[PDB]
Amino acid sequence: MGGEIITLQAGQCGNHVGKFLWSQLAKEHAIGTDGLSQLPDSSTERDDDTKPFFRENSRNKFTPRAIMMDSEPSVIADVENTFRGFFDPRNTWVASDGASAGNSWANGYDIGTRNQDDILNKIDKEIDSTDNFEGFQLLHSVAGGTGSGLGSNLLEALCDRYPKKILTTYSVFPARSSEVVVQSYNTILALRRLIEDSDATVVFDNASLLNISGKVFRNPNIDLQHTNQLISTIISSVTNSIRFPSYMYSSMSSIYSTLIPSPELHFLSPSFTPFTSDYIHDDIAHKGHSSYDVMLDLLDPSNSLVSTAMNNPTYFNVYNTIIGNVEPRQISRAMTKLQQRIKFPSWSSSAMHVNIGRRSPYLPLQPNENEVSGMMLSNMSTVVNVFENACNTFDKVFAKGAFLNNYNVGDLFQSMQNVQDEFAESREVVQSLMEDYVAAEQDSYLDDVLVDD
Amino acid sequence: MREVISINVGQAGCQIGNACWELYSLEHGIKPDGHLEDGLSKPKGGEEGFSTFFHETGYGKFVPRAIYVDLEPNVIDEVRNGPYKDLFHPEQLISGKEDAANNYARGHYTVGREILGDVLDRIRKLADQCDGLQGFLFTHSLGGGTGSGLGSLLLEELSAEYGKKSKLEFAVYPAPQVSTSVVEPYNTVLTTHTTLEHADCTFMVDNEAIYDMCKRNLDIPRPSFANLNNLIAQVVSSVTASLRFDGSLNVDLNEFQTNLVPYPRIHFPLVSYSPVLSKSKAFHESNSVSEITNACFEPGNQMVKCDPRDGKYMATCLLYRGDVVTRDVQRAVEQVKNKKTVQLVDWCPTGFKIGICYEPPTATPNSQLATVDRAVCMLSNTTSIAEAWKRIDRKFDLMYAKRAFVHWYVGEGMEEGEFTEAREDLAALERDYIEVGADS
Amino acid sequence: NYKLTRVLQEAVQLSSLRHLMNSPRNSSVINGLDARVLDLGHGSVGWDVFTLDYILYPPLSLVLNVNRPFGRKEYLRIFNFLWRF
Amino acid sequence: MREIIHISTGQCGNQIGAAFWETICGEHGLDFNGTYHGHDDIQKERLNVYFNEASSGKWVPRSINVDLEPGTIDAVRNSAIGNLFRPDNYIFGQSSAGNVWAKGHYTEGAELVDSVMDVIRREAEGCDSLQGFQITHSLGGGTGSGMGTLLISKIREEFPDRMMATFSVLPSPKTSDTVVEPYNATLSVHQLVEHSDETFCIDNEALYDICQRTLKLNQPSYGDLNNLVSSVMSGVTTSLRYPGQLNSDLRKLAVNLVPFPRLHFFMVGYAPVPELTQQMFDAKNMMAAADPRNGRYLTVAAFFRGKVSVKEVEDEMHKVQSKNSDYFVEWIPNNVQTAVCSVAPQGLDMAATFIANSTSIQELFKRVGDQFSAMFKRKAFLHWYTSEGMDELEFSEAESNMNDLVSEYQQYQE
Ligand SMILES: Nc1nc2c(ncn2[C@@H]2O[C@H](COP(=O)(O)OP(=O)(O)OP(=O)(O)O)[C@@H](O)[C@H]2O)c(=O)[nH]1
Repeated sequence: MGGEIITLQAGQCGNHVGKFLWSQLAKEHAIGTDGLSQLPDSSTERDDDTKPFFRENSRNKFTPRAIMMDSEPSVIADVENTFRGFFDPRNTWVASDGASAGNSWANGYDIGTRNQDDILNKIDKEIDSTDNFEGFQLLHSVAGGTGSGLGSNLLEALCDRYPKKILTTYSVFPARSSEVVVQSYNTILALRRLIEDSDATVVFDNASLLNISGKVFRNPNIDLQHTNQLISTIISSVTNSIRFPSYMYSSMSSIYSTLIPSPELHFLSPSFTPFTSDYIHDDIAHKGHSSYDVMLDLLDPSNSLVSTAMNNPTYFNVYNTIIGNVEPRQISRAMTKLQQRIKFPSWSSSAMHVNIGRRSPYLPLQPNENEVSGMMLSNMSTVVNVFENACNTFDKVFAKGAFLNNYNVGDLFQSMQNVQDEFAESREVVQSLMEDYVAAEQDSYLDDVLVDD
Repeated sequence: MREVISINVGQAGCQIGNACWELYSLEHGIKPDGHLEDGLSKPKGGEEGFSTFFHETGYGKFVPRAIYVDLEPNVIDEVRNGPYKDLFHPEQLISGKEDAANNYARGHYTVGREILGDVLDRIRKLADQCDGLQGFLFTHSLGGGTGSGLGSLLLEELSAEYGKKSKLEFAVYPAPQVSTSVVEPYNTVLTTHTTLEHADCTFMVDNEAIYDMCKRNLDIPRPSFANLNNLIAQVVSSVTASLRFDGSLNVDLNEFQTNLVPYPRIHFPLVSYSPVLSKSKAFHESNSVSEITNACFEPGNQMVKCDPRDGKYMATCLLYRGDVVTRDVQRAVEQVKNKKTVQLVDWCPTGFKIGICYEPPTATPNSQLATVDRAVCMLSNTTSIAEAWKRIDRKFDLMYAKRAFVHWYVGEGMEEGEFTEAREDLAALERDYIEVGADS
Repeated sequence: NYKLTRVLQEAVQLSSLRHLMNSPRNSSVINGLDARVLDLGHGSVGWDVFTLDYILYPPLSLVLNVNRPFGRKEYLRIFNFLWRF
Repeated sequence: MREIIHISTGQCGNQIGAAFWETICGEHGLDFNGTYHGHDDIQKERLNVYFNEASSGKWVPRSINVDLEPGTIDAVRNSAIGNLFRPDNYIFGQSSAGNVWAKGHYTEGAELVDSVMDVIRREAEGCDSLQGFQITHSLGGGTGSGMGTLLISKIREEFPDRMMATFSVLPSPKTSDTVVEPYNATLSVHQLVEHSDETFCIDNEALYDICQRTLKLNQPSYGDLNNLVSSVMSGVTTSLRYPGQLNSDLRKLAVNLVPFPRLHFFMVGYAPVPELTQQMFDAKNMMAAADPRNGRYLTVAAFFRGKVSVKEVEDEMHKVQSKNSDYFVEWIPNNVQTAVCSVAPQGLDMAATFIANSTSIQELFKRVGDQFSAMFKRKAFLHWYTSEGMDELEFSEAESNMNDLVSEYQQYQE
């Protein structure tokens, strides 16, 4: 049940994340920034599988199965220049519409619906160029209004264009908002479409990202490129289970089966140990940790990528993937230690899941202290607080209707009352999502069937 | 049927022929002196080719059989200073001191018919020197009424002289958006009736679509008429690649006659070339054959200013250069029929002709071209031609209401009846085109 | 089941062993597997009637052990258990 | 009557005959320069049958290669065994008919039919024991489908007693080169049904399938297909030439392979005893190509070369009859025609050829007739043929004859 996945870069942050992910994949599979594989074509014995992510046009060239779509051509041109021949110039969409006229989800949705024909034709071409398909991976970057609107339009097109494909999305949330009202409006409008159509959604709060980037790096100044490098490494780790096929998980659908118990609960929380493929990765061999300590760090709140705010958190599906020389006895010990420390609901007896992957044979081998890394994905309702931030912002600002002169243009509604009703409906649907989450956090979410047959 | 007589009429036709002979010399690596160039090959001529267009002499110097006819001494002086005149014979070219008219008035009048007898014996003497004849090739732009008028006169005389070989006519169509000449739609409509009675097969190529190709595919900032002549040379060279170089599946000129002329009155095949891109992009990008075959159906490669998706599919041809085998173009048409890009019919659909040629495509140094070992030249018969026919007919009818110039035409060599007959004939061809297209 | 053998021969591309198939070493090594189906049941489901039969040849038969007709069917019962799962 | 004449024409029949001679020399042992290399006497007999004993022990094959292209004769000469050929054995004309059977057998073929008939008459005068004529051409291409049809008609009018076995490459419905291709093919077969005695169904799509399934050939070129058809032809001609337990003649095939003289088409298959029978009765190994579960078997025949057991082949025939009595008609009631050659095939321990007559040739006829009708309803490609001289009444008569043959094949229901 393993199929190819096509990458969708949207907005400036999405384009940067996609560029970083493709550079990381090229470094892992020895492809480089030129598009031509650094490994000779005579060595066809490859333990990995670049076919789900790299279209093999020529024997030595591997074009990534990705499409970039942005309103700002500067970032696209910069990516195309720094990757000479690596990316496909035909998969770059700018529409020649100029710079984004604001940071509004309305403008984003408008610029998506206006040129929906071009992006849909490019998607059809990319699908025709391949044979086996499973789904897309969309980068919303909801911090930007134009990118969030473009992602919402792409999702609203893909849901009814390819309903038999599983859709995964990555929504990057900012730590502190400059325009709190506009950014909250954009994020809630994107989460509306996420609830409506998206199958799987992974959140990335920038607060924990900045914390990790200030902790593990030596430079106090934080840059957006090595900030997005963290999400790049996370996406690489979660796609490793398909790139280097393991013996338990070898498909995106098989991975998401144990992570999505219901279409309502489709928000995850990631966590990773101190990375080893980032820029400043020399301070990793001084910890002297084993796989048990790796699991402890994965379950620790200091290594999560989102704001934990752990106040007796209710876990539903906890999954972990360990890459390196892993010991089964140590895995059993870590599982025994975590089953007595992780709060589990009384209605579901499902425990945490462990998977062991394979390390890349061409990546630089690390010393015995951090030669083994780990990734954790937990179905926790702690994201309802990150959502309630923007929810209470909406509740405290919507009483007046500020910044209404920006969401009225571009979209299909030019009046104030229609935009107000749309925002009210979006607030209602996110409130219902939060209510479903806090209801699943309780035991009645399984006693409902016991009381009513 | 081993020789094809090519005739260059009009200014644009003379420039197209020069680039055609230049690329013909570039493919075989032929220099102005030659003797073959030089005599070591096998297969650069002899053997065929060159044995279809270049006349073989006793010394061995290949003389390209071309008849440059024009009434403008400037173009004739331009073609004579270059080494092309040394390649041709001084008696093959015809010189004119005063231009006929602007543009179709005297081009088809009896004044242009005075030299008709002169070029007739020249063709008879040229056919007597060589042996065999496969067809008559014509290169004149429909924008210039002088080249269109003289080209139609030569076409009518050749039909009544031999009438045994199919008459090929490469016509250049002006831009349907902007027309520099005010009588340009009039010269085209009056010529459509002439090429209807005389030509057995035509060729419709637009200038605006070519300029869009060089600006998008070749990525050049300033288009030029020499760039259009080079692309036409690559087109003409592709249709006769099997007649010039042997291939695994050699196609004949009559094979094009039995594929591109599929109805009692249908002699209008559309030509498309793929892949065409920049030389730099060709070094960076490397597409598959399935991607190239899908590119032949795009509106850009069709060399026409109309969308081919609305058109209805008819019998087509696809010639391939270099190393091409059956499945990669078959699995392409396997998926092309599965994609259903162009709306098929119940009569034609099984009409994707596949022709293979060993000669790889060559890129001219003046105009960029996608450097690829295999090229695709698709000769389609999609029903978008009537859309271009009705487009120029509406501008023709809108103008003909007043037309501001009828006194000059009815006084020199024409009348209002001939304009009405050409209008009714063109409307009859469009009506028959829609009936033969929408009957499925 | 001859069209079944045909689609099995076609599915070698969709199989995850394309990197090994590209090399001439695994060529005919992948083919040594026999596409034989033993009918188990009268009119049962295709999953139940499907059976995997492997035949070994020297010099690999003298070393490796497979589902021999006169053996204990170790690989057969293991494959049946994994097939039910 | 052991000697057999070979005629080759069309865009692919030239290479078909070239590969035929190549495989014949590879079978019996001979150099391309005419030097005898076989051992000892049966090879000299086969050389007297097919080739010509020239001076200094030279051997030139008795072949009539005709086509409208000098490149074709140049290619078949540049081929390995293609060097020595009498200038009278091959005559090529100029220049082309353009995929039109009408023009091909009216103008491009009539100008050289006199020369080719004089050549074949001199060859028949020099060949005393001639029995059959093996035609190799492509029914798809109109030029070849016209030239070969005209030649077959002329040879039928000249020597009506000599057998006429054709290996015409049938056009494929998926091969969508020219719409006039199946139309010329059916116009050719409308006369071939009366001008020829035996025809072997060879489809381009069938060859593509049988090479993509076995050879895993990513791109099927005509070369390997002609090589496989050449191996099949060498097998079926050695079934008669080479010594065996029972030799089958062309007259024997005519009097045992078809119940009524109207039917002349036979579906062929090659292998590679129980596995050979399975391959023969499977659909993926036929070159017609028909479906055994769809078509109703009217008659079958299986010839074998190598060390094969008559008891094994009889048991296999009995088992296949008991398991496919639904397709096997009940008025035979049990169809069987087995020939055995004790000699071993070239490079193989045992080889097998299979011939059948099912109810799918009529289905292919229905397909090509529907193509012709739904193509000529809009008068497509009719001005060319009206200028040539053919008639819509003649086309309708051809279609009516095809429908009559379809009724004869449904008489005789499916
Ligand atoms: N952490 C992080 N955030 C980014 C990055 N790039 C963009 N962002 C987010 O983008 C916001 C700034 O707006 P822009 O980057 O211009 O996004 P936009 O306004 O939609 O413009 P476009 O993305 O070009 O459509 C910031 O609040 C960031 O949260 C990045 O590389 N790292």
